[PDB]
Amino acid sequence: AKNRLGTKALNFTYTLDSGVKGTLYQFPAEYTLLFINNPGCHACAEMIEGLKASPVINGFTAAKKLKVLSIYPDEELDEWKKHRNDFAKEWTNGYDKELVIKNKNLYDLRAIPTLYLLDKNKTVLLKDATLQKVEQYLAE
Repeated sequence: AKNRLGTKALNFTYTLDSGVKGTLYQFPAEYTLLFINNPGCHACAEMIEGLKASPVINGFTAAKKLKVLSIYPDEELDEWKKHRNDFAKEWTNGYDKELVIKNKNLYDLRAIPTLYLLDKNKTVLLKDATLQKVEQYLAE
């Protein structure tokens, strides 16, 4: 259902810098914050900084309830490899090796960077949310 609220987000395979493979559906977390990024941009840098600074998100990450899964869906692997240490080490930072998200239109990429907040089953709690909307939801 194209990642609409209250439906299961679409699965995909990510590859880490180490070459390890995993999927969204295999990723364990009470809350997954899916962060679709192309770190070749200014809005992305500020979203990284915002996620690192956020009191609310930091409380949830420290309590082991929320995990950030960053996913790069585009072709510039060398540049992603260039920007990979921009991400917090604690986050799970991967790329879409096969370009499945793009080629199968699994997620709307027009306005990257984009956040989805997912529950333990990968049901969409927030679709294409701002950081402040994620904070508001979690502070409830």
